[PDB]
Amino acid sequence: AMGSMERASLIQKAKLAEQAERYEDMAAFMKGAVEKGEELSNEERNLLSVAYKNVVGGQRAAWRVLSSIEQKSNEEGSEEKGPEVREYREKVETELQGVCDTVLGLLDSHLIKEAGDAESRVFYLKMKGDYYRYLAEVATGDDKKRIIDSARSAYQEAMDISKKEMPPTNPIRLGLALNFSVFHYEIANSPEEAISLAKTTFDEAMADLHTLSEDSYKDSTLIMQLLRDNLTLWT
Amino acid sequence: AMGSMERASLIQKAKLAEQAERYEDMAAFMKGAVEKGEELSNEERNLLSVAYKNVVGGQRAAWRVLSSIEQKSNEEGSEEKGPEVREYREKVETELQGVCDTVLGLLDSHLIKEAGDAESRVFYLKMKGDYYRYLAEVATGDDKKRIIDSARSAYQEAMDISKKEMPPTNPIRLGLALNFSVFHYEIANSPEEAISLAKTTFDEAMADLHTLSEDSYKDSTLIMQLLRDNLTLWT
Amino acid sequence: RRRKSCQA
Amino acid sequence: RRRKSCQA
Ligand SMILES: CN(CCS)C(=O)c1cccc(F)c1
Ligand SMILES: CN(CCS)C(=O)c1cccc(F)c1
Ligand SMILES: [Cl-]
Ligand SMILES: [Cl-]
Ligand SMILES: [Mg+2]
Ligand SMILES: [Mg+2]
Ligand SMILES: [Mg+2]
Ligand SMILES: [Mg+2]
Ligand SMILES: [Mg+2]
Ligand SMILES: [Mg+2]
Repeated sequence: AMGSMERASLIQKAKLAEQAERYEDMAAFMKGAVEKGEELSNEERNLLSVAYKNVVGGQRAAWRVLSSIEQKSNEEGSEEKGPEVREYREKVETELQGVCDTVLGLLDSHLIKEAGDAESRVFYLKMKGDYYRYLAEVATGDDKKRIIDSARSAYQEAMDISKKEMPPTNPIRLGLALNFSVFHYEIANSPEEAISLAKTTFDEAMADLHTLSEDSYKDSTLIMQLLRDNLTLWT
Repeated sequence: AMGSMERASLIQKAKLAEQAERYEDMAAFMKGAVEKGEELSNEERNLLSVAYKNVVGGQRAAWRVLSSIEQKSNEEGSEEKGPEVREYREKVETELQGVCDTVLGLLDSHLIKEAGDAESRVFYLKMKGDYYRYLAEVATGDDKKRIIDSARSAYQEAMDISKKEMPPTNPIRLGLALNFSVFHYEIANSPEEAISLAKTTFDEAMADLHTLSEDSYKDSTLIMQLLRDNLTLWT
Repeated sequence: RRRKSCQA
Repeated sequence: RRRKSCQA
């Protein structure tokens, strides 16, 4: 539906949609921009990420509300209210899965294969792990282990590149480690791995802060605080 | 699209959508419920109102953001950025107009004509004034005066009924007066009428509070405070 | 600072 | 009280 709009106009309108808090529109504009077939700049990658994270974030929050109601409905002593809670949870779940599949499809056709610089490749592989992780959050059936392993594999490739090619304070490296640590804690039932990763990431970043400008220091320490927040919650 | 779902299931799912902050879904469920052709109860009327007010409220807020950007773009000294701001403002405006037309269509087919009790009739006529008012907020062309007059006429019929049939503390009567006063201030360029209406409404409610239970007193005084908030802003 | 209308 | 992931 965006095929007739100029790439630059799609990017301009994505920024307007962000200012207006119209994240579904923002995501549709950025999908159109990706589908023009050119690589994305750093700024454009962050617009793509902001848009879809906000869309899926609303869906995930709604899914958790509905899942909790459904859980309470199946406790002993609960009155039978019919199929409606399950149906509506399933409706929201299917829409969420559709958004994840859309993002994964953009990554596979063809953002990842054309991404050669570490900053872009790690960014996209982190995104791939993230959207498999969101699929894992709602998965219950025969492919659940494979969904979890797909998240793990994408995160692991991103980590390997990030450790070789980026300083320990790089914000993409830090955000990747934050999210892989959450994956370990919440998805893979590996809280010790989650804690170890968060701590090592924090400590290695701390030791590299001395190399940074004031502005880079602000960027890196903001994400380090997110790691610390999780360590405080988990220990 | 809701024609195959039971009325009771639509209402149940509207309440679930509200809990999940999924207001577009909530509105679609309530539209389906209205289209079953039966009258709405008090609770169901309030679900319809909550759903569409949240949907249109997001659109209106986005429209104002985009309209402000567009205004700044046409000031002297602004760099020409092309048609994109106007196009995107128009896109959001058209979607907003569509939602207003949908609500007005439900009121006309056939909620208002079957509403005989004062509580329901005033509620629906207030709603009619509200959605014409939202159309007026974005109107610029040949029918703008007629849109404004349609809002005025609906509000005026609701006021006439409310004064004859409801006590001055009734929350629907109070909310109607609040909104008609905003209409006068913001749409009809009649700030004195807006202030007079808010003050008389507040004072007449104050004099009737002595007749109320604790719970009714809480309901009425909450809306009276909204009237006072506007009087403080406007004087 | 934005005037009130009937909401919630 | 909800754990943090990479957002904004
Ligand atoms: C501050 N911040 C977000 C919190 S991690 C980032 O820099 C960032 C954004 C997107 C992907 C990523 F790996 C990092
Ligand atoms: C508290 N409250 C909302 C603020 S006016 C109401 O009671 C109400 C809701 C919908 C329509 C109406 F006329 C009144
Ligand atoms: Cl459903
Ligand atoms: Cl547009
Ligand atoms: Mg072109
Ligand atoms: Mg390349
Ligand atoms: Mg490097
Ligand atoms: Mg039936
Ligand atoms: Mg009737
Ligand atoms: Mg009466």
